[PDB]
Amino acid sequence: SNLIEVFVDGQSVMVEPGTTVLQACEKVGMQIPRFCYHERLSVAGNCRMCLVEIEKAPKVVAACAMPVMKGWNILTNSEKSKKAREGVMEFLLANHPLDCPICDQGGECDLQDQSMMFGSDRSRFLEGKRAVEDKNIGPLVKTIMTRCIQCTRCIRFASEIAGVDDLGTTGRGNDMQVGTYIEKMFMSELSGNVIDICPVGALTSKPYAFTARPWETRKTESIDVMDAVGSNIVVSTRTGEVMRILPRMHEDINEEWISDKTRFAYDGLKRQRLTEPMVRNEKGLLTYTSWEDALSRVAGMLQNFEGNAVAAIAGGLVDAEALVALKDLLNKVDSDNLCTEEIFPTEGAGTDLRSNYLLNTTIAGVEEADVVLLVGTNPRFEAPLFNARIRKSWLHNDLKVALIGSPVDLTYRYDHLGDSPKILQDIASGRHSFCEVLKDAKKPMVVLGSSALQRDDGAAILVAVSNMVQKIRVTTGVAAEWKVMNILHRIASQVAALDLGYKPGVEAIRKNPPKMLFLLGADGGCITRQDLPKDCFIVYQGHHGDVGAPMADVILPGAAYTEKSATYVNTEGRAQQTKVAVTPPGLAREDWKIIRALSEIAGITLPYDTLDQVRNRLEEVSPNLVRYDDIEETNYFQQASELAKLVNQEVLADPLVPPQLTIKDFYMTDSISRASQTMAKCVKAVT
Amino acid sequence: PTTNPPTARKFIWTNHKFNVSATPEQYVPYSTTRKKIHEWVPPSTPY
Amino acid sequence: GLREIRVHLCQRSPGSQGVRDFIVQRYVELKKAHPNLPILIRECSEVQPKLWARYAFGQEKTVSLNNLSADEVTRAMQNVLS
Amino acid sequence: PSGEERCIACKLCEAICPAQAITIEAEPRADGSRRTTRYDIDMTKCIYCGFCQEACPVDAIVEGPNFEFSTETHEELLYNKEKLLNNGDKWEAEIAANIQADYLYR
Amino acid sequence: GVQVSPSGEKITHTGQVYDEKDYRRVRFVDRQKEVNENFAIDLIAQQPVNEVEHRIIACDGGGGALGHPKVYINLDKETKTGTCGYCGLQFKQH
Amino acid sequence: RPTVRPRSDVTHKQLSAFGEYVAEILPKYVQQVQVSCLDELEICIHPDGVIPTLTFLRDHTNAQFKSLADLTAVDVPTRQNRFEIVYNLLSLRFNSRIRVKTYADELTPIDSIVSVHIAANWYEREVWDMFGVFFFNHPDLRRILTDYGFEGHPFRKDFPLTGYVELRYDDEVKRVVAEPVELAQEFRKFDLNSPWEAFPAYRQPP
Amino acid sequence: VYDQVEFDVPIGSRGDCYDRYLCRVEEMRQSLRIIEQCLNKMPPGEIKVDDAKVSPPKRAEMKTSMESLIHHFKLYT
Amino acid sequence: QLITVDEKLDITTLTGVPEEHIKTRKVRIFVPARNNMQSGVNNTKKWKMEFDTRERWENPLMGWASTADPLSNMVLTFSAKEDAIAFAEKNGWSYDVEEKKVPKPKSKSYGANFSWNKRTRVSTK
Amino acid sequence: TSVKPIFSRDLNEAKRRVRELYRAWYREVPNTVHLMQLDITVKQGRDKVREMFMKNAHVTDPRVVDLLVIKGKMELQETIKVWKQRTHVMRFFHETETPRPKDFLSKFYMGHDP
Ligand code: SF4
Ligand code: SF4
Ligand code: SF4
Ligand code: SF4
Ligand code: FES
Ligand SMILES: [Zn+2]
Repeated sequence: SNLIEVFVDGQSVMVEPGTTVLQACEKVGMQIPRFCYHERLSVAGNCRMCLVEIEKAPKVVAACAMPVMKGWNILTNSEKSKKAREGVMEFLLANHPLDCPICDQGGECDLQDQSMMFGSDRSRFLEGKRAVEDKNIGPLVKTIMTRCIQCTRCIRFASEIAGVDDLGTTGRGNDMQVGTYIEKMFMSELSGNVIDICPVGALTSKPYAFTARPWETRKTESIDVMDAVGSNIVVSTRTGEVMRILPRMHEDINEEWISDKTRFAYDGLKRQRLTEPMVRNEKGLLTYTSWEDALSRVAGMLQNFEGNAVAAIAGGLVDAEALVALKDLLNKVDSDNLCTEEIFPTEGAGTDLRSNYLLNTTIAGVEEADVVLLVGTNPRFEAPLFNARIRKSWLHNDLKVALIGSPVDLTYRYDHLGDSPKILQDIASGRHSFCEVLKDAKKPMVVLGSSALQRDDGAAILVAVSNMVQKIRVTTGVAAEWKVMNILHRIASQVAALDLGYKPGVEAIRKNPPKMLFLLGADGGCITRQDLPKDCFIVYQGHHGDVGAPMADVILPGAAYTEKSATYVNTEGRAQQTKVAVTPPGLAREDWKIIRALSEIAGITLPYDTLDQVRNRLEEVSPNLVRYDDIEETNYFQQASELAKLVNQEVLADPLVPPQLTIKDFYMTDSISRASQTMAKCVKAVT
Repeated sequence: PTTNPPTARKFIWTNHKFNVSATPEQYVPYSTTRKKIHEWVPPSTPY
Repeated sequence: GLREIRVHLCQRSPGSQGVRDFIVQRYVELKKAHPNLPILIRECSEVQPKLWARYAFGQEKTVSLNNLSADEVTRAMQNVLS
Repeated sequence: PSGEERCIACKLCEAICPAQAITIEAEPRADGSRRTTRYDIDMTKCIYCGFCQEACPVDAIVEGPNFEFSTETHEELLYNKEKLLNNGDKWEAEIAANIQADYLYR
Repeated sequence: GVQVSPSGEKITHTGQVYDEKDYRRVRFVDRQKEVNENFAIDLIAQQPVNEVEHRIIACDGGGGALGHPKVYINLDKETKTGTCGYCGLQFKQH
Repeated sequence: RPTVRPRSDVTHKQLSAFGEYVAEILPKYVQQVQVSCLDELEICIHPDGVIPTLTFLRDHTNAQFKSLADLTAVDVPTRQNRFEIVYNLLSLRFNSRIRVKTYADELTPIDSIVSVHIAANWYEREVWDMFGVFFFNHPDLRRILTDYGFEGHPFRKDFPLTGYVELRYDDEVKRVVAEPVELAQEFRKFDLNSPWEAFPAYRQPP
Repeated sequence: VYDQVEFDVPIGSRGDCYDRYLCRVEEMRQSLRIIEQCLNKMPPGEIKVDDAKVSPPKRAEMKTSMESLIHHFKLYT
Repeated sequence: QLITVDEKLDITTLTGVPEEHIKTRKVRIFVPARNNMQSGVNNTKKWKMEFDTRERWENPLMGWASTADPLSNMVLTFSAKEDAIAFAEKNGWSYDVEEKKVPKPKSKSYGANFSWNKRTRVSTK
Repeated sequence: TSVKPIFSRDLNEAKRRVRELYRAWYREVPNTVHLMQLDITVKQGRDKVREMFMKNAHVTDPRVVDLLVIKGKMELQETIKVWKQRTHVMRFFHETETPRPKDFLSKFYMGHDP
């Protein structure tokens, strides 16, 4: 079936046409050396290290670029291939600096490992080396450019993924070098992957500078919480401290990339931390005390309260275990005002159909889509990897993309319609020049972010979008396996709260104000003491003290995501779990343990003693939160829209601007990014 | 030394010290690395 | 004092055919009738359909809907709601 | 000779030390250099094998000549950057000469 | 140079001091705190800048061996000096 | 060449011929005969052929494998029969050495050979103490290297390096009590294995 | 290289402590017989296989050549 | 001479390991992710079993890293998930399992960087 | 499935070997507190034997039972022949350590003990 029979050291292989020698060797299991090649970048033939031998051929070919012809036999451990590798390594190390004991790319150096395996053991180069002027291209990336082996991975990454076109090669010959002809700074939402991609220590991370070496690190596998994507990540510790953060290949979410924020905000887990239970004094001051005192006092004030007077608010970065425990407690107390700091329409079917408030099209479905429509979002700064997949499609499979909202600097070119929502009804009717596109285009997609729903005009725009989705589905033919409507959050705990049955907003708290608040990770400032009685007993649970902790009565320190096993959920319903890397500092504990012990003290002893039991509770409440890595299809948008069509609420005139316009705002969006004294350097540098 | 003297370098001890295993000027170990985790301190005025 | 209903079901299985029929037939009517009630539709893979109904002060019940038809499922739904 | 230290915090000594006796912790110094904040050796773990001065690419850590350093507590044998630097300043007039003698054999 | 803290403790070449409220100061009672008084960060600053008539210069620290690996430094940026990552010395282009 | 090791094929020939010899005499109790690059002969067998094969090799006129150089065990926890057992044997009439291997697990013991070689009286006790492998028809079988109350088999791959308990003298009871293990410097786990293949000749297929 | 040097092996006759004592003594003597030859026949040349992927390189080569330094690093880590 | 015992296998009472470390634990079976620093894949070929991490605090005397869990540096290597899980069951540990995240096959075309009509055209060679 | 046995065919014969071993222990116990001047009472010793026996009651495999019998016999040898000592025998009672409280709260309050 259009396949070809190829030979690798004699063994036969079936390969598709256009496939390369390197790829065939990999399909067999063999692995060709590399310096300039990377699956996710364009192909170049610079390093000359992938050179192998073809039976009945005088010249060695490049495995990265030569598509495999039928009948070829490839000799990988042949004298010619090995001599080619030896010569190429000789040349590479001719002018390299002897900086291996200073080079933070020391125990991770592909050049080291390949010199040891495929290279010789001594030098015949008795001449003088060269040296290069070191650039300065940002506060995150350190540049020692006398180590560049001119592979172009940085240039290609920038031009293709990050859409920057500001790195390049100025000069020619050995006098050539890489970088910007000027003192420009390279500050993107993705700047920081050039570090992992540079095979050598020419580009390094200034934060991680000199702090450790690879063979010291213990590596745990976890996920991000900064955004709602769930980027798979590696946390590398040393003697109980978090040293850095790395990506981890998940080709259906992030595919080897992660964001500047979630790779350089690990410093915020070391500042303004809550270490001890705290309580209000008689002078109103906050003072340290013990778990017994704090929990007993909270339970005492709980035994004299119920119904609407008790309320719970949850912010971002909170775990589904803590959410389900707080619910299973405030429900035995009969206060069902459990709320989020982020909003989703309560009208219509609201949180009653999982087909809503999701990326029904798998994050990987952008690679099959044809038209994409964005409503009130800067995905370049909220869920940047979504924009990354969008650009990957825009590059490979000629994607059409349009944006309804403010003029923004997407990393790619896009069609602009207007900053007002009424274009939604305009389209649905047909008085628009975009119906022409939607009509000839199959497999369309329409995605809307929570930043527009945070408005007061939150549900009207969503219902307009739903009606437009129906009209598109009936005009341009599409099956019921292709999904069209999508919702995108900035928050990692939202989907979990909504699948556990929370009220997506604060309207209930503003309606029936409480007298006893449980606020958990709510360092936003939406609620404050200008909205409550003069005697509201408030318990702040969290891992930083930024906004909600000072205006507190009792404070219970908790554990961050690098310090607990906990489930989070991304915009597409993919449940993922962290893994403990560093136990919490001091008296800090796990939130579900805290709430369980609190209930035990009060007299409401919960049935959850272990994490497996809490997970079985999550299973009973919603059985998807334990099928990790697996998404679950949904088929009830017809009913969702049937209902939502009966919701009268008029849109307003003011446009729908995104809160994150410039990279200056991508940083400092959560308490960890406010605590990080590196995000501040980046902000300052930008300004 | 008289014929083959050492290399005159500063930061070399002029006065030699003998074993101090129990004298009051002995060696006491400690950690040279600063504090890692900085805690949160709230203000000294309520609400 | 009912406070919540949550249906847990499957797809591409016989056990959940009646529940899918119920969802397509009478769910919008139920919502418009009692709009302020939280009805949590939750589907997964290889489960046995259940209807967990939660009352006021921290209690709830359940009933297997496996191999049940849409009319029987509506019967059980109205039983619970009543 | 300038007086600047030699250890660049490369950790080869810590990685080769059979008894896992060397603990190191480094940082970038205010003058922008690779230098340690913490360098501890446990003499109740050292087997005195020399691998550390075989590995040091700068001749910064050396197993000197002295053998008369017994003590009365187990806590005076847990060395640190300060004690080791003091020993260096103390014995350099001899370590340097012995290294000048032997460095042509290694 | 060792400059003392409120508590009366000498500071090290890496800014270590037991907080006045710290119980770990006991080990120093009837005893001392071993500290080195020769700070490399200052002793190297006391050294002068070398000058060369070549835009590229090799450093080894002194003896071929007994020094450090030969590294090559660039001197095209007259704004600042060219520092060695091993020895700390710094050079200029004249 | 001056940096590579010489390579004589006469020994490879002799030992392959003797492998065929031994295997066709004992087609039963035999499997996986192999002679390696460095000219050493291994014979793998079934746990029911220990005494037969050892006796044959010791007494047979062509073999005279009298000396039991060593007895050993080896833990590979990824195979159902995880405890490889190795007898290294020596013959002086021929100036030759051989390796006889079998397999075992927990609950699946081996037959003792003190009847054949009496040196094993202590090697088998050592195996039982270290890897936890029983032997049938051993007069005395008891802790030899470990303490008297030690509970565990520490040369396995799942037993931790530092152990589970720790000893110290307590003045209250005036004895050397045991307690859980609390170290002041956790042993550091250096991850060294490289990502780049070093020997293609052993490249497993996918 | 023991195959290049001469020495006798003392054997006993009765298997007793006295015979073993005499054997160890004559072994201490054959050791001198071997040492005379080793000294007289000491050859010149290198001392460790010049395969820097097994045995580290010298320090001057380490401090002047890239490959030697890489090999030192990898061998000692 | 053969017997039939079909009941599940357990050696917990022979391992000598105690209750605290045989029931209060959680084991993880996985394939170590590739270090995005390097492009070698000779480390993503054998399954590995590790444990949950525990307290790792600071010594007051010297500042070292102290522990009480003796299974923090315990890592086991297997050639098959089935063998890993059998071993875990045998010993008596509650285990989580992860799947082998294999990369996708990719279409590469050096000619795509010079097209006359597409966007894959590259601006720097 | 089918297996090869060790020193038994069924749990009945295994249990009767176990009961013989218990006879031996129970009978010998006092001679230990006599020979080596232990403080504990024979009642405490016998309760400890019972506890250490019932600790392995769920066991079902004749082989897993025969091996435990073997090891108990090894211990009884080490004990009747005075190779163990007061220390090794008193290493059963744990007189110098408090146990992890079997209370979610007593754990939470001090540490992360789950
Ligand atoms: S990149 Fe760094 S570690 Fe690798 S060879 Fe160059 S200097 Fe050495
Ligand atoms: S800086 Fe790094 S990634 Fe960029 S061309 Fe040079 S070696 Fe390649
Ligand atoms: S001499 Fe001592 S400190 Fe140096 S490597 Fe050997 S054991 Fe470690
Ligand atoms: S003492 Fe030497 S080997 Fe050890 S870290 Fe410092 S420079 Fe490296
Ligand atoms: S990988 Fe082929 S030339 Fe670089
Ligand atoms: Zn220098």
